Amino acid sequence: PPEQDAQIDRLINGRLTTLNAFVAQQLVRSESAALSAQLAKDKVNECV
Amino acid sequence: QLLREYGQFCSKINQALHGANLRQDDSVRNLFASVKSSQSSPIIPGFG
Amino acid sequence: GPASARDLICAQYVAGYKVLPPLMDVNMEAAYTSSLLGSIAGVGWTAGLSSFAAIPFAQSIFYRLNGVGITQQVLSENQKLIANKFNQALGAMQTG
Amino acid sequence: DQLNSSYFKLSIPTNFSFGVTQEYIQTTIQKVTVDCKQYVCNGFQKCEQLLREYGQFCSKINQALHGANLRQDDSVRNLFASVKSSQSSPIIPGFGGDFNLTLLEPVARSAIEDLLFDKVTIADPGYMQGYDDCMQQGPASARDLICAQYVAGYKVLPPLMDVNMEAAYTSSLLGSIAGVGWTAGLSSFAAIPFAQSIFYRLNGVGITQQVLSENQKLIANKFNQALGAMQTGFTTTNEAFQKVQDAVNNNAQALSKLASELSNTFGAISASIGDIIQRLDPPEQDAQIDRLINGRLTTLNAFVAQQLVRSESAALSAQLAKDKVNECVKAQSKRSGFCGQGTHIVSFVVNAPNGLYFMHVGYYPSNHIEVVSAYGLCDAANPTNCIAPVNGYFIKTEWSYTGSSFYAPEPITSLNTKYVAPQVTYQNISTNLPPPLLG
Amino acid sequence: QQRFVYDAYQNLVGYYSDDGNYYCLRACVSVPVSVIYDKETKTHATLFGSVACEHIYGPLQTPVGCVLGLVNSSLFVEDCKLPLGQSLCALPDTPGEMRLASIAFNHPIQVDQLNSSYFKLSIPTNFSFGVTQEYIQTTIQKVTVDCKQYVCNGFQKCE
Amino acid sequence: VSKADGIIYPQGRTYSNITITYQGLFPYQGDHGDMYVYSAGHATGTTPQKLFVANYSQDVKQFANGFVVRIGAAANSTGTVIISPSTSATIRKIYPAFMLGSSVGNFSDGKMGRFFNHTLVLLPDGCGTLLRAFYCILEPRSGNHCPAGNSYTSFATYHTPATDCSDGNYNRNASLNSFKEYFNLRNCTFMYTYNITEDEILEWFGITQTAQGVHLFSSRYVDLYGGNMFQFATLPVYDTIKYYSIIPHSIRSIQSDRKAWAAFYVYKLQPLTFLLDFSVDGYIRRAIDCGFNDLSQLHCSYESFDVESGVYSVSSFEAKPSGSVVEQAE
Amino acid sequence: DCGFNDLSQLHCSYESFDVESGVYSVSSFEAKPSGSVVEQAE
Repeated sequence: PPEQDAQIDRLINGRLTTLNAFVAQQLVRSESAALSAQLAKDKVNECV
Repeated sequence: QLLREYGQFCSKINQALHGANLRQDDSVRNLFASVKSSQSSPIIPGFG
Repeated sequence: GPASARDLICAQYVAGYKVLPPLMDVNMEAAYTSSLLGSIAGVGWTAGLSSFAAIPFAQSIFYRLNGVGITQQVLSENQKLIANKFNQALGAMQTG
Repeated sequence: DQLNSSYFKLSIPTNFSFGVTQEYIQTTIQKVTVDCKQYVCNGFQKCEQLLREYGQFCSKINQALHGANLRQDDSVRNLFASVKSSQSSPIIPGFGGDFNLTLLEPVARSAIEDLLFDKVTIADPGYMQGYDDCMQQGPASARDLICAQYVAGYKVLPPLMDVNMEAAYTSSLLGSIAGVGWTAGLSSFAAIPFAQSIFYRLNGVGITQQVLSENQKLIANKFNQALGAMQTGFTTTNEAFQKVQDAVNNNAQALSKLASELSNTFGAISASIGDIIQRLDPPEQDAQIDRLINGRLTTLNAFVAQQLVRSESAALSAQLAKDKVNECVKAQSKRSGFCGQGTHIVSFVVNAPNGLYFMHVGYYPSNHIEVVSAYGLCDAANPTNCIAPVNGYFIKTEWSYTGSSFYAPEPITSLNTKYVAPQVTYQNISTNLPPPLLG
Repeated sequence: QQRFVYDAYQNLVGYYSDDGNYYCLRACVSVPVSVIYDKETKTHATLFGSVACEHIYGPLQTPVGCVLGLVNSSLFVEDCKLPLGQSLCALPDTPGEMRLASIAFNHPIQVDQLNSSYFKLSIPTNFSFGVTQEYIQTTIQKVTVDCKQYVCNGFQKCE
Repeated sequence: VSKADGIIYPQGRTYSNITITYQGLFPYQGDHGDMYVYSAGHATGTTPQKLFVANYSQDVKQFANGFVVRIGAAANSTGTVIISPSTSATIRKIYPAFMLGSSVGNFSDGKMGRFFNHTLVLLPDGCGTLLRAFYCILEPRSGNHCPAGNSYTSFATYHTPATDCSDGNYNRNASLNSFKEYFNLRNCTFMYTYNITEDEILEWFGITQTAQGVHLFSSRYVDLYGGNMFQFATLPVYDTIKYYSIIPHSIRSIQSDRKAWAAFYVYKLQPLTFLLDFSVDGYIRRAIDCGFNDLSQLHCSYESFDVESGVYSVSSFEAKPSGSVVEQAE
Repeated sequence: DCGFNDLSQLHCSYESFDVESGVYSVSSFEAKPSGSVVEQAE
């Protein structure tokens, strides 16, 4: 169990970092999409 | 058990992803309301 | 079984993550765009959104061309020519 | 339905309503500076020695946080300079005449501005004596962020401009709103009643002057009703009020993270380094100290990165707020949906905890009816002589003039018509002729 | 019976003494220190955030916090050399001590509305031309990094 | 869990006016558990005769991580005596008897319930005035109606209310003497007596095994009204106990004095994450068990019993393999 | 085989034999020592 914990911790640290990175990536993408959606609303009123 | 010693990382991951997804839903509703027009002419074959 | 080898959708289920559906269905979104197209023909008659005038799309295009600066007499003489050029541009867009 | 004829069907409202659209823009974020030496090492020399081997992490953290905070100050100064108006009319009780502006009147913050701050839940900053207050009264709230900041050593800096100065900027803007939107350019300011400015804006949307004079009192009552609804507007349902609460919550979440991370073991035997020293021999204790340092380093770098991203977002949002103030508050906006929904009439700006709160009054059409209309009218005797309606439509009733925004038949006159070249679509009249065509 | 009382953060916020008198426990609180420095003066002013000067010319009590060795300017300047937060600014004496100068709200020209059909108009009799300079960053330097060389320094065992 | 039933306060520290998730041995939410009830022995007129009880001793349950017991749940309620349907008496709080053994011994008749080597026995004594805990090797007596003896349906500890519980004279060891007939006590390691005040109020008893020793928790000692269990006794038992058998108790009430006895419910303890609500006093009155359902998982994830209306993702249910799969070389 | 040529290195890095037209950076060529210098007074 102590020996297995260090290797399990390496998997846990990588997976926790990956999940945190995925949440951060989704947050940045969602923020970009929301700003782009506001631009689309302006374009529809201005040109369409 | 090892993750619990670090903290409730799993609970935080689920809540953050749900919040971004709800934000995306709010953006879609706002954009579609802007595109919608109060008065429109029915589309017919040979329109234009 | 997976639709394609190394299918991303199947990979999500094995990991346990799920992709949520969009807020609005395709048919509702299509209805919004269809209503917008009907509004486009008569929306640009005068300033303000309070009143909507139902006019032909061709009549609106001629008014827009008068606004850019083409004279009304030229528009009347080239009515068919203007329509043909617009149709050619849309055909290029289809193969665009 | 489109008509297969020279005549075209027109849908025009016979009733009008005034509604206020509430918008919140976040121009600022709470400025946070973290003491790396206290947070990462808990004032322990051994941790500082290990941190030095990694590098001067503490020096980098302090400089980066200062830079974001100075950038926030620069953004606030630019935004307020843009909002300020060169010429303004002094605010007086009963401002706006029949229209009631008492809610927007400074009480000094306005009544709507004071109410918004009261409705939002904000922990007291206590900048003058917070350190003493936390010790004497204990935590203000359970898990109080302000008391936690002192224990951690991180401090939240005060904003670039005090509340009274910010209130003065909004008060001057409110006074200048009627005068600025009367002519193109900011060079000349005209002191005019707010009611007179509103009537000119309504004439611009397309309501006829005769209708405005007949419905003067009715227009004032409808505007007052919309402002009264705005006073009761703040609620859980209101999206703009919720956005203000969310901005306060986001600042609160960042402060909470620093305190929670200190507690996290990060694989160390004890959260407290001093407890580790008592619990374990020094070489074994050093490894536990290193685990705490690595987690604290990750948290401090992540917090600085989070503050940088938030500061960048606030600066872009502040530029949007400056554009909105000039486009809607300082002039009626032709653009649709940039300010209020429907046809924008006037906008008002009041300060918000992390930005500016924008309220836009809009004209909403109702009771639409369909009437036959003509693109233009030409004399049958003279084909060349023709007229086209200006900001209006020609409607059968024979031909009368109606304002585009409101449906009212009125006699056709030279003032409401423009001479135009003859078109096939334009109708030819051999009966009664309108006066511009009576040539 | 438990004796040790802990908050949600898990910090020790209460303890029961052997005598049985409960004592709230607050970790020693650090006093925040910030430095206001002007390069031309080559002199600095020590600033403490949110701290009553009772814990620190002598110090000056201000709404922002406690500033050591500070003399109030007692004057209002629209320009601010060093922002202290709120309506405050540090203003170098130029060297002497920095002054605590309150930022001054510039007042717009006031035109009085007339209760008459005639309306007062403020119109300029003189004109001037000024140039506003703006910079927009259209592009950034493009950087490509060889990961293998940077991470392993060209060592096979690292690869 | 919302009623704080079966909840044991953490020994290490107290939390005041806060809500946080804590990991501890806790009973499952909505768990009926195992119910054991004690009934008066058969009696004719004023003379008690043959004992009447179910075969709780024959039944053996794994000790596992330990168990929490609800005491006097039906106490002070209208009831009918279990032995006689016609006879009805007000329910009276009674105290459970527990026998815990590391290994299961075999009886001379081969019946279950014997425990090999030292056996930890918790026995209510003096009509519940005191609780006696001892770790002792148990020898079946060869007498008739004893486990070694033939024709014994079960071994049941017994007491007489008329004599043992008399206000003038209380016999503390009377229950112990009855236990001595059923099982001989050989080389008992220790003898511990803890006095429990007689009451009809609901009580909770929990027993768990830890490296330091077995721990006994009673709600009455610190928070009787709360029902939160607080450790009152420590047992120096260093041998893990794998099996526990309830000792049936038969009360020698006279036919006229037969009374209904409150049933005691035993709930197994398993490590669980419990969201905990702490009052200003710091005692727990409300909690959520995440394992019971998805709504409970949502409350544990957010860490709030009451949450704003929304659709929130929670941990997905995961399939578990029925059995391991093994192949062969050829 | 990435070692033979830079185009091969690009195919190995991308992990696709066929790739769309583009300019792609690859591991830089590394100068390799042909000698050892040991200025040591021992």
